Amino acid sequence: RPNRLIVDEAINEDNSVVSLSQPKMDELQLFRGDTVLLKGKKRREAVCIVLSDDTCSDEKIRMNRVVRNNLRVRLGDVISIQPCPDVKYGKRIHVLPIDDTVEGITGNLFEVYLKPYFLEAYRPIRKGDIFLVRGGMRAVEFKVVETDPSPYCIVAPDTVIHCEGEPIKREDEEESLNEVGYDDIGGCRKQLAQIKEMVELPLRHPALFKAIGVKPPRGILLYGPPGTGKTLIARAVANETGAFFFLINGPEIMSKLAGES
Amino acid sequence: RPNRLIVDEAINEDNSVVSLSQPKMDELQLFRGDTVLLKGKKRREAVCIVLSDDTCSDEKIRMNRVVRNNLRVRLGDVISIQPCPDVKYGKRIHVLPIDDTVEGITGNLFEVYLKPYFLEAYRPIRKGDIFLVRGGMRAVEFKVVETDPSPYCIVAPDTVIHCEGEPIKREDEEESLNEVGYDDIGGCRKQLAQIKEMVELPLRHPALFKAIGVKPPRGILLYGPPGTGKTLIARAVANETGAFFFLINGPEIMSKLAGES
Amino acid sequence: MSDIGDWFRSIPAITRYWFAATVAVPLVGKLGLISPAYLFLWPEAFLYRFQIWRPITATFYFPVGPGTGFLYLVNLYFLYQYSTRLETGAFDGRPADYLFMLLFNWICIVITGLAMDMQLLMIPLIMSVLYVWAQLNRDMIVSFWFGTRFKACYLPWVILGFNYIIGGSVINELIGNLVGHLYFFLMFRYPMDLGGRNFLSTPQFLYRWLPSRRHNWGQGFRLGD
Amino acid sequence: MSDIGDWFRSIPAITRYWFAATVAVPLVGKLGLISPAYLFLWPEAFLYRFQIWRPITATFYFPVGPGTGFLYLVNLYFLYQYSTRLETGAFDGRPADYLFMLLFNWICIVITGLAMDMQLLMIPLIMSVLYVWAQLNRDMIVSFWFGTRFKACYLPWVILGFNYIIGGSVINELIGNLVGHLYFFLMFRYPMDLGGRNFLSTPQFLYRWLPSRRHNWGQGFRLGD
Ligand SMILES: Nc1ncnc2c1ncn2[C@@H]1O[C@H](COP(=O)(O)OP(=O)(O)O)[C@@H](O)[C@H]1O
Repeated sequence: RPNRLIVDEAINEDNSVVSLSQPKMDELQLFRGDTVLLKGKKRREAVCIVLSDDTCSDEKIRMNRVVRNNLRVRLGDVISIQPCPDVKYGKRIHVLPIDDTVEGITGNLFEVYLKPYFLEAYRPIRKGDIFLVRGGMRAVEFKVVETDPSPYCIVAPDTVIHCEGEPIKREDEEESLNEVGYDDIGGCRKQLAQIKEMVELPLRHPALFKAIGVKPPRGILLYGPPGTGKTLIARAVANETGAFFFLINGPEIMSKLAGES
Repeated sequence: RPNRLIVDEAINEDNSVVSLSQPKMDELQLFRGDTVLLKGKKRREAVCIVLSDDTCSDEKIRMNRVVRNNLRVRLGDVISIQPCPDVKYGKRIHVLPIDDTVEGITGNLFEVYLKPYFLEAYRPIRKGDIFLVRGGMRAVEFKVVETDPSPYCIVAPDTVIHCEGEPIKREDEEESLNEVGYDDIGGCRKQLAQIKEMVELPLRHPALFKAIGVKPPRGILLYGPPGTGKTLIARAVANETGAFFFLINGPEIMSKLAGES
Repeated sequence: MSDIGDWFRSIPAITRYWFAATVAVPLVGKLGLISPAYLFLWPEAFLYRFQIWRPITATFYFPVGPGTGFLYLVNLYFLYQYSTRLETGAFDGRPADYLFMLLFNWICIVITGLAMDMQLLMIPLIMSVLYVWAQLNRDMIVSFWFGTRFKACYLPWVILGFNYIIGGSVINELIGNLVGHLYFFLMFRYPMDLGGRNFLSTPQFLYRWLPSRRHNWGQGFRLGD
Repeated sequence: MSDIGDWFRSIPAITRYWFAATVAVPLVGKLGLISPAYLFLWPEAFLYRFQIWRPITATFYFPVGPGTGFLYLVNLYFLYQYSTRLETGAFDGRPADYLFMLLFNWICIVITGLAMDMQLLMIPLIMSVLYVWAQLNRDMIVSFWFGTRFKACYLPWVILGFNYIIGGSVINELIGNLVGHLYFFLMFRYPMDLGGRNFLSTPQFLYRWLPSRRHNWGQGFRLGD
């Protein structure tokens, strides 16, 4: 698997660049100015542009702090890189400022920061990303909440942007689908062990399990006293193995409207 | 014409053996270990090895599912048998694996399956046959597309077997060997015998039953604990006798919508 | 209940001023109030004489007689039933755009009809509108009557064949499909897979003539180079 | 996803090209790029002057109008749906024999059309190929969407009745059946009746252009013991 790659510090400070060694780009058949998808932990995705670098080792990827925050990784970790040549030119985006960066600015952000940054830049961005802009005296932090088309886009001169709105906070609700894992579970050692034993294989490697020809489990009933936190168990398992946990509540399904439930 | 016989289930699980009663062998001058030719419906022909069995009656011929499928006949039908000691040792045989069994194997097929099955077996083969080989966790099925000499030949130690090529698609005649038959039911001999008794005539020879003028049974209630294999029994009966099995589910019919159920 | 008034009011603005027009012009021709000979878009007289009234009026008329009314009826039905869909989605928040594209289509079709010797005009424009809708709503599923499961981006070709086999006159649908495809390149596909600069910008005087909606994300600006 | 492209590509090359030409030529003829009067195979014009322009095109051309749409549709349907069926059987690995047969039938039909007065030599070739397919697939229970128990080797006469009641020009389809019968007698029944050398021998030029596809043994391993 020539996709796992260790990380390293960056030389250039551009947000949307990664430094690659020449043999690696030869092996993966990537050319300069193209777009690739970077996937890591916590189901975090990013888009970047491949750049050349002789100094960097073949197994090492040179990459800066903002991408590391976006991917929720650290130094010495592993990141997967995949090609993405179907990147789609965007039409309209909505960008908002973070709460603790616009204290005492009281100005138009379109021309001071956004226009100098996005001119002839061709910077691809994805929904939910956090990026920094250096200007006069403050490092303004911005969040992308929507893009057309979603989630992949490229900033172009003939695009319309909207940055008018209240300064949004940092996370608010982005912790339920986040770091919560095995470290936030107590008093369930045996049951968690059994669940991990009977669920790890059919979710991590589905193709091999299909190839073998053995029926996977189709239903599990976690029964016990209320308030023990079973939904947190399921959320932790889904967020750890890697899935699309989709919660369905009882009462809201019941009383929607007569026969439309 | 003392050659017409009626087929019946077999006890030996080998794919190239047929069980006979000794009086028929004496009458037909057939010795143990001889190779005989079988002709059936749709001008399909096969080759088999004759083995003596006391249990089977004179008028009945025992054969497993693969030979019956090759002859395109069902249980209780009539076939033709002749001797043919003029079989010559083969030179080379080209075999291919049917596509809808080999999904995700990625390996050398000749050593794993064909060599153990064909070793010291002297199995006679004919062009266009289908034979099933048990393996690791699957049951592969192979088709012979070319032989030399044609059509009768014997697999010998001095033989060059070619098994490389694009997998063959389905013949579109069905006869999928992955379905359920009388060999996939155990521990229900008496009830299966009763059902096979009183379902046979109304589904095999409707014209004779109508001519006689006798009321056939119209309903059967299979009752027992859940998970004891009733749907499997019904499917096996339908696939063996030959019918248009149509399954109606309780919950599907019940809650479709209000009145149009 | 005056269903006529309520139904007319429920019709969106632009189509309300188009539909009625194309069902009012033929009457004048059929009742003989105005001579139909002045309503056939003669190209040579248009080139030589002024004949300014020819293009605006010749695109709204179709003689109806013994058995030619069925095509008119089905064309009008498709026009209404798909122009409502075209206004309610896609071109929804841009009333000027739904009008600018119509004028662009009309200019192109009158140019190519002056080049050719075609008489009538509405059918190719209807085909262009239908095609520009169909190319935008791919991967759907619809059926006319006979339980057929044609997916999308085929219906213009299907009705092309329907008109072709049952009768004739095939040029005046190809000439509309080509114009629709050209508009689709010049509006959506070209400055979206290569990055070329926009060549179709709606003038601001249309916006001052007809106001736009209030966008969900406040108001936006164009970057440029 | 291009369903039409994949469907076209799954078609065999011989019949894909035949179908493509048979569909393309009438559209060009009706479109007005060339006058239809230039492709009719006039016997006297070909007899007196050379006129190599119109011995071949009349086979691939058909002046479709609002009288014969159904006939054209059913003819192309049968052509498409039986050419592939003939390809699967018989000439399954010998396309050169298929080209030999089609060229023989076309030459015979053009000669007999030179003798007779028929102008559109498209139906007889389809009738001949359908007749030969029916005669080479005898005793087979054929049934279309509503056919109950229709027997083989009778479909040519059923389509004879269908074409005679719908339209006319019965001479062309009779002569097509005649040439089909002649080829069938001289190709397969001749060696088993007289035992002489096959007068219908394909020259090596087609083998050079279209070599027959033989078996591919590949590489194998000796079983041993
Ligand atoms: N001889 C047998 N007797 C009973 N069950 C069997 C037998 N062979 C296989 N089975 C199992 O029975 C299952 C089918 O049971 P099913 O007929 O659905 O039960 P129920 O009739 O209660 O719905 C299959 O998954 C199969 O693994």
